[PDB]
Amino acid sequence: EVANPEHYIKHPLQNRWALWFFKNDKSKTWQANLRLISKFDTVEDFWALYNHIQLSSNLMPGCDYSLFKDGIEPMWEDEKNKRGGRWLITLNKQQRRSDLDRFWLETLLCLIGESFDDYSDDVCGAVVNVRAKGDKIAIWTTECENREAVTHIGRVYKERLGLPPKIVIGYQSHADTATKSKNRFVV
Ligand SMILES: Nc1nc2c(c(=O)[nH]1)[n+](CCOc1ccc(Cl)cc1)cn2[C@@H]1O[C@H](COP(=O)(O)O)[C@@H](O)[C@H]1O
Repeated sequence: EVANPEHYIKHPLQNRWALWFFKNDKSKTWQANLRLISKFDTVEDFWALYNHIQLSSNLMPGCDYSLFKDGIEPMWEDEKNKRGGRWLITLNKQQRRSDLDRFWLETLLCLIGESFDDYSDDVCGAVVNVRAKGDKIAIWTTECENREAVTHIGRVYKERLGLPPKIVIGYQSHADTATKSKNRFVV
């Protein structure tokens, strides 16, 4: 005697996600600048958020977005990131105009739609940095010594983003980033 779910239920996502924002303030500690915007666990709710926030290309330089699974904080020191690393896409000044927004939207959809299939549990999140010197986008994974997981994710990422074979992307452990400056893997 009941209604048909398809007609009126929001479409759940595999995971709940947290969207964070960062504004540089020089007088403050790094960690103090990282504020949580909101969380969502449906398709409908993702788009309400995406649709009401500024596109990455219109942020002041020194601002960032990040999307992490609920319960994983967007920093190396989190339990689920500390042994991890990221696949880094360094864009140039010209690509802010032509790729920044589409690569980030693509990255958002890779996360929420679990595009990494059997390895979607190694994915922690992603970070788009808006920077005068070059914009960066990266996907964070949980364990940098899981060769098969890491490289699979890289290969799917590169392909979902449409990057040609001649553009090489690197994977670096957060441990190295935190204490040096070195690619563990390329793709
Ligand atoms: N303790 C500590 N510090 C960090 C961390 C960290 O995870 N844990 N992250 C990495 C996380 O970034 C985020 C930025 C914006 C958001 Cl929405 C979420 C994460 C950067 N930092 C600090 O930023 C500096 C410049 O960073 P980058 O050139 O990479 O921008 C970096 O050298 C370091 O001092």
